[PDB]
Amino acid sequence: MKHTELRAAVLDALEKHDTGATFFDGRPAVFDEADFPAVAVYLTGAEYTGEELDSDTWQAELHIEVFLPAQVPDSELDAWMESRIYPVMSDIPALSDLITSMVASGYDYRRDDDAGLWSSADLTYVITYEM
Amino acid sequence: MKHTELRAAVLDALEKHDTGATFFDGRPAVFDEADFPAVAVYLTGAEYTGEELDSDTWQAELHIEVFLPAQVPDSELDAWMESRIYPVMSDIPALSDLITSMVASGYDYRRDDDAGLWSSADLTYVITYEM
Amino acid sequence: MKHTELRAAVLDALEKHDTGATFFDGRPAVFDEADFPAVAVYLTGAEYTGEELDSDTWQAELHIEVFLPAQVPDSELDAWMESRIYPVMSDIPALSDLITSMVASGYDYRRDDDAGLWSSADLTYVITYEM
Amino acid sequence: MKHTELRAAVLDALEKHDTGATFFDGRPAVFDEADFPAVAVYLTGAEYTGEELDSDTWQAELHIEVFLPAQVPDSELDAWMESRIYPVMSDIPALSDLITSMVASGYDYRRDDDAGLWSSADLTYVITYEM
Amino acid sequence: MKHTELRAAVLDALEKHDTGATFFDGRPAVFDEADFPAVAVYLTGAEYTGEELDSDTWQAELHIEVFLPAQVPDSELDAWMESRIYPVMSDIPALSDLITSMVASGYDYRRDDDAGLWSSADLTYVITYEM
Amino acid sequence: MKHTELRAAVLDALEKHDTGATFFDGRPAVFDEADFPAVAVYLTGAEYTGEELDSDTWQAELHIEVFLPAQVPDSELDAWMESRIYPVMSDIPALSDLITSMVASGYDYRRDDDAGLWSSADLTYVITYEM
Amino acid sequence: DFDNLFDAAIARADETIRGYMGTSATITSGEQSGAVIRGVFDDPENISYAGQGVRVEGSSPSLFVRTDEVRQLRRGDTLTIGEENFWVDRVSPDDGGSCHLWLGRGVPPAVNRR
Amino acid sequence: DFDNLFDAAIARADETIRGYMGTSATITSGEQSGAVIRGVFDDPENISYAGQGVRVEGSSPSLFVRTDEVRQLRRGDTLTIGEENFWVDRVSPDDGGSCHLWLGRGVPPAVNRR
Amino acid sequence: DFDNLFDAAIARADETIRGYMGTSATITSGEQSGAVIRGVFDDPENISYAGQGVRVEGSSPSLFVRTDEVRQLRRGDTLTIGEENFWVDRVSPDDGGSCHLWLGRGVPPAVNRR
Amino acid sequence: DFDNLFDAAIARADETIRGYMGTSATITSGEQSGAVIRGVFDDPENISYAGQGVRVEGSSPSLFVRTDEVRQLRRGDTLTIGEENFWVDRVSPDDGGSCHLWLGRGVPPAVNRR
Amino acid sequence: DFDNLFDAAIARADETIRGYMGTSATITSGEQSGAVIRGVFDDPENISYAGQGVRVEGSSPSLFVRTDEVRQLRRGDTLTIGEENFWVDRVSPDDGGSCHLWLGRGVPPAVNRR
Amino acid sequence: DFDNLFDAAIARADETIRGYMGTSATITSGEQSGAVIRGVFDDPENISYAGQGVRVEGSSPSLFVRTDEVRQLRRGDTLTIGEENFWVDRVSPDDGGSCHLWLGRGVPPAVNRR
Repeated sequence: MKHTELRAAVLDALEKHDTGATFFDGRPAVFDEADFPAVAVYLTGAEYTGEELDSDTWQAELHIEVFLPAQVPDSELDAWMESRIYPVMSDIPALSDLITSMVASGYDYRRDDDAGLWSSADLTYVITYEM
Repeated sequence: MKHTELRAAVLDALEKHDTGATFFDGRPAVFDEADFPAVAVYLTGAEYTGEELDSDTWQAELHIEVFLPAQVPDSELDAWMESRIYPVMSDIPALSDLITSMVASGYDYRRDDDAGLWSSADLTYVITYEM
Repeated sequence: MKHTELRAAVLDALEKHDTGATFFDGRPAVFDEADFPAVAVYLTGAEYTGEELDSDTWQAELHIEVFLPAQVPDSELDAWMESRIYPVMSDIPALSDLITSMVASGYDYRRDDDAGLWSSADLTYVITYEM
Repeated sequence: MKHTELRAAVLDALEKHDTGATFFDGRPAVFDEADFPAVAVYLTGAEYTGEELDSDTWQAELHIEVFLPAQVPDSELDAWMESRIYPVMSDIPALSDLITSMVASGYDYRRDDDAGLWSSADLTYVITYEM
Repeated sequence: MKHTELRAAVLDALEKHDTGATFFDGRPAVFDEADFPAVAVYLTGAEYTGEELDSDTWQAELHIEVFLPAQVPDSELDAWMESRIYPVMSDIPALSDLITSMVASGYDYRRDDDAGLWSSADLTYVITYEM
Repeated sequence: MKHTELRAAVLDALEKHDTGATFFDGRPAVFDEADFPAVAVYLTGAEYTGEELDSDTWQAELHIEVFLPAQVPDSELDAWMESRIYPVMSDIPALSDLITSMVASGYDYRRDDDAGLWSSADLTYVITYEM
Repeated sequence: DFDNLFDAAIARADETIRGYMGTSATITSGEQSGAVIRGVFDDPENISYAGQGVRVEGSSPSLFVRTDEVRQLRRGDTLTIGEENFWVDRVSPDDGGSCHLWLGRGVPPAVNRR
Repeated sequence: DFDNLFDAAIARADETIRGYMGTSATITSGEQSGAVIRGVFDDPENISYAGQGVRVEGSSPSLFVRTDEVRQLRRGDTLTIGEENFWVDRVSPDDGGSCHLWLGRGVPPAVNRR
Repeated sequence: DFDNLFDAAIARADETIRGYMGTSATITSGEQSGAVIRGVFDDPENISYAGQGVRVEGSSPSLFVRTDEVRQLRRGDTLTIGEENFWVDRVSPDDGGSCHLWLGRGVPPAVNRR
Repeated sequence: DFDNLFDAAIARADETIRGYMGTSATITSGEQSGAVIRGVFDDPENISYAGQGVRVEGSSPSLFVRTDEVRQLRRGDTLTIGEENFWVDRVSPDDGGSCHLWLGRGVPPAVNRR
Repeated sequence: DFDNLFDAAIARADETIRGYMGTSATITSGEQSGAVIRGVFDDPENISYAGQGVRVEGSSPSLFVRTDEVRQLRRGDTLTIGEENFWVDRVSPDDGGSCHLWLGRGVPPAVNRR
Repeated sequence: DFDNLFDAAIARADETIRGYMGTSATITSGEQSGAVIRGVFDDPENISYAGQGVRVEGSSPSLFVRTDEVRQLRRGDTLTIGEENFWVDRVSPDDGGSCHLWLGRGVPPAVNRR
C-alpha cells in the first residue's frame, strides 16, 4: 500500500532536517518519561470518494503529532510546529510522485488533563491518492 | 437471508488465497490467545431502499474485520489490508452473480486501549441485492 | 387503537405457520431459559402526521423481535428472518383490510454484551392507518 | 393566565365519564401503590412564534399521560388511550373558546426498567393559544 | 457598560411592584430555606451579529428566573409568572430607552429531583443592544 | 510564526493601562489563591480556509479569559470584560500591521460548580491572519 | 404475638432505642390531629446547585417512629418537634418493627389532587 | 444425602434460620394451590422518579423460600403473607439450600403469552 | 433539658474534644463583632482544572463549632484564626451539639442581594 | 516439583476444599470423553433487559476445578452435573493450582469457525 | 507553643516518621538554595493513553515534609533526591504539622507568566 | 546503607518473600541475555468484547522482580518462565526495594522505533 512509504517519506524529510526528537513511527508509541519530545505519523479515514471514473482515488487524513512534557507553554509547541514542521512539509519531491494532491487542514492542542504527564500538538493533513 | 451463501462465497475466496488466519464467519468470535490473526465477516444495515418499482432491491453493508495482537505497528496492518483483502475481494465472479453492485466505502483501525490484547482493522462495503 | 386487532392478526398469521417458538404479544416478555428461541410483536411511534384533510391517518411502526440463545452464530438469525418472518407477512389479507399501506423499513441484529444472555434480531416496518 | 383553567377544563372534561383514576393536575403527582392507574396533565414549551402582527399568539405543548403498574401488557395502555382519553378530548367545547387551534402530535410508551415500579403511556398535543 | 444598568432597571421595576420575594440579581444566588421565593435575573450569549454597518449591535438573552420549593403545584408557578413578572415587561420605559429592541422567546419549567429542594421557572427574552 | 508575536503584542496592549492583574500568557496557567484576578491569552482552531490564491490565509480564535474568585457577582465581570479589556484592545496598531483583520465573536461566563473555587469569563475573537 | 420468636426481641430493641435516643414529637392536623409520639430526630445536610451558582442547601429530617402509632397518617398532616413545625412528605414501609418518617418543613405544598 | 460434607450443615442451617426467623406464608392458587411455607419476608424500599416529579415510592418484597417445597411454583399464581396478598414475580436459582422469592402486590398482570 | 440520656453525653463530648482539639477563633464583624470561640480547624486540599491546564489548587477550611455560640451568625461576617483572616461562607445544621462552619478566604465577596 | 514451597501448600488446600465442598461432574464428548472429575459447583444469578423492558433471567455456572484435568478441554464439549448437563464455555487461566470453569447450559451453539 | 496539647504530640510523631523512613535530600536553586531536607519519598504509577495508544507511563514523586523548612519555596525552584534531581510543582496546605511536596522531573518547564 | 532504618528492614522483607513465593526466571536476549532471576509470577484475567461478541480472553502476567538485578532490562527483550516464554512490556519504578514487571506473551511485537 502507499501508507508505509508515505509514513516513510515524511519521516525521511523530518529526520533529514535537524533532529532533536525521537521519531516513533505509526501509532504504538509507548514512550515512558525517557524519550521525550518526539513525533509520530499515521493515517485516518481512507474512504472511497469516487471523484474519478477511471481510478478509485481514495483520500485520507495524515497526522503529524508531536508530544511535549506536561505543562510546557504552547509557545514552544507554536515555535516547534511553525518552524520544525510547517516549513518542512511545504513541499517534498517524494510526496508529489506518490500522491495526487496535498492539502492542509488545521492544527490544535491538547494535553493530559488528569495527572498531566504530556502535552500534544497535532497537525492534520489531507491526502488524495490513487491505489 | 441470502447472507448465508453471500458470506460463504466471500469466505471461500479469501480461503482460496494464502491461509494464516482463522476465518470466523458471522459474529460470536471468541478467540483466546491461540487463534490469532484471524478474519471476521458480517453484515449490518439491510433496509428497504426501493429505488426500483419492480422488485424490493434491498441494500446492506459488509464488514471485513481482521484482528492483530495488541500493539503491532500499523505498517503490517496496512500491509495485511492491502495484500490479503482489498485486491482479492475486488474481483470475485461468485459475488457478481449473487448481488447487483458492490461499492467500497472505507476502512479504519481501532484497538483495545484498556488492557490492550487486540488491534482491529475493519473494511466496510455497501451491497445492493434483491430478495 | 386498532393496535390490539392488528397485533392479533399478525400474531395469528405467524402462528398459522409451523411453530416452535413462543409468540409474545405486547412488551412484558419475561423469558427465562425455557421459552427460548421466541418472538415478540409490538408497536412504537404512533404519530399524527395528518397529511390528509379527511381523516387522522396516523402512522406507526411495527417491531417484530426474535430472540435466540446468547451467542448463536448469525446464520441462524438469517435463516429465521428469511424463513419464518419476512415472507410470511408479505401478504396477509387481515392486515391488508386493517391498515392502508405497509412498507418494509429495516432489519438488524443486536446481541447482549454483558453476560451475553441473548441475541435478538429486529424487523421493523412502517404502517399507515386510520383510527 | 389560561393555563390553570385549560388544564382544569380538560380534566373536568375527562371526569364526566366513569371514575377509576386520579386526575393529578400539573406535575407533583406522587403516586405510591395506592392511588394507581391515574392520569396527569401539564404543558411545556410556551414559545413566542410570531405568526401574527396584532397579538402574541403564543404556542406551547400539551402533555397528557397515564400510568399503569409494572408489566401490565400495553393492550391496556392502547385500550385506555383509544377509549378513555383520546375520543372524549377530541371535541370539548369548553376549551374551544379558551384556545385558538388544537392539533395532535403523537402517542408514546415509556416504562420503568429498574424494579419496574410503573409503566407510562404519553399522549402529546400541540396547542396554539392567545395568552 | 450596560448590563448593570440593564439588570438594575428591570429589577427595580420588579421591586417597584408588590413585594413578597427576594430580588437576588446577577448570579451567585445562595438561598437557604429562609429567603424563599426569590427572583434571579441574568444575561447570557452576547455575541457579535454585525447586522449593522455603523455600530456593532450585539444581542444577548435575558433570563428571568424564580424559585419555588419542591412539589408546589405548577398552577401556582403559572400564576406566579403572571401575577408577578410577565405583564410588567410589557411596558417598561426604563430599558426601552436603554436598549434597541427586545422580544420574548420562551417560558419553561424545571426542578430538583435528587433531594428535590427547589423548583424553578425561567423567562427568556432576546434583547438587542449596542455597546 | 505569529502566535507568539500575536500573544505578546496583545498582552502588552493590555498592560499599558493601570495594573491590578496577572497576565499569564500561553496556557498552563496554574494560579493558586493569591495571584487572583488574572488574564490568560491563547489561541485555538488555526485551520486552512483557503479563501485566496496567493497565501494560506489561516483563521483562528483568540480567547481572553478573566478569572475571579468563586462566587463574586457577575457585575464586576461585566465591568471587567466590557470596560477593562474591551475598549483598550479595540484598536491596537501593532495588531493591525501584524494581522489581516480582527472580529469579535463571544462573550461568555463559566462558574465553577465542583468546589466552586473560581469564576471565569471568556472573551472570544476570531482572527484572520497570514503566516 | 409474632410468629418469629425474634420480632419480640427487635420490638424491645426499638422501644429501647426510642427510649434512649431521640425525642418526643407532637403531630398537628391529620386524623391523629393533636397527639404526642416519641421518635429519633436526625437531619442530614444536602446541597443543590441547579444553575451556575444557585446553592440552595437545605435539610432532610427524619424521625424513625415505630409503626403502630404512625398508621393512618397520610401525608398532608403536619408535625412539631420541640419548638419548630414540620410536615411529613413520605413514610417508609414498615421494616418489621418501625419505619422512617421523612419530614418536610413549613407548610406542606397544596394538594393538587383533582 | 448429597456429595457435599457441607450442604448437610447448610441444610439444617436453613431450617434453623427459617424457624428462628420467618413467617408462615400461605400460598393460594397455582398448581400448589393451598399450602403453607415458613419464609423470612422483608420489604425493602424502592422509589422511582420518572418525569419531573412522579415519585412512585413502593416496595420489593422478598421471601427466601426453601427450594424443596417451592418446586413448580410457576409465576402467575398469587401469594399471601398472612393477612396481606401478593404474587410471585420470579424465582431465583437455588444457592444450595433455598431461593429468594420475589413478590408483587395485588392481582398479577394478565398473561399476554399468545 | 433533653429527653435523651444521650445528647447530654455528646454535648459533654463536644466540649471535651474541642477542649483537646482545635483552636480559639476571633470573630469580627457580623452581630457578634468581637468574640472568642473554640473550634477545630481543618483545611483539606482541593484543585480544579477548568480548561486545558488552569490548575487553581486551594483548600476548603472547616471549623466544627458548637451550635450555641454560632446563632445569629449569618454569612456576610468574617473570622480570624490568629493572624489569618477567614470569612464564613456556609453554616451546617446541628448534628446534635455542633455544626460544621465553612470558611472562605480574603474579603467576603460583595453583597449582591438587591 | 513445586519449587516454591507455597504451591504444594495451596495444592493441598485446593484438594481439601474440593473434597469438602465439591461435587462429582461427569463430562461427555471432548478428548477426555467419558471422564469423572470433582469440582466446587456454583451458579450466580443474573438478569438483563433487552429493550424498553424484557426480563431475561439466567445463570452463570462456575466450577473451579484443579488444572490437571481441564487441559485439552477446548470449548465445544459438554458435561453433566448430577442429572443436569452443561457445556464448558470458558476456562480461566491457571491461578497456580486450579482454574475456574465457566459453563453455559443446554446444547452448545454451532461451531462457526471456518 | 501550640495551644492544643495535641499539635506537639502529632508534630513530634512527624519527627519520628521522617527520621525512621524516607531518607533526606537537598535543595537546588530557589530562596533556600543549598539546604538539606529530610522527608519521605515515594513514587506511584500513572499511565495516560492520549490517542489510539500513546501509553506514557511515568511517576508522581511526593515528600511529606514539615512546613517550616519548606516555607518560601514557590514552584520554579528545583531540588534533588540525592543523585536524582527534581523540581517542586505543588505544595499541599499545612496538615497541622506538615505538608506534601509534589515534584516533577528534569528541568522545570519555562515560566510563561508575563 | 541508606538513611531509612526501614528500607533496609524491608529489603530483608522482599528477599525472603521472593524466596518463599514464586519461581526463577530465565531471561533470554537483551543486554542481560543469559541470566536467572527469582520472582513471584501471577496471571490475572481480562476479557474484551470489541464488537458485538468478540471475546478475546487472555491474561496479564506479572513478575515482581527486585530492581537491583533487573536494571537496564529495556523493553523488547523476552524471557522464558520455566518451560514457557514471555516478553517484558513495562518495568515499573521501584517501590523502594523492588518493582513490577509486566509481561507480554509470544514474540515481542516488532520494534517501530524509527
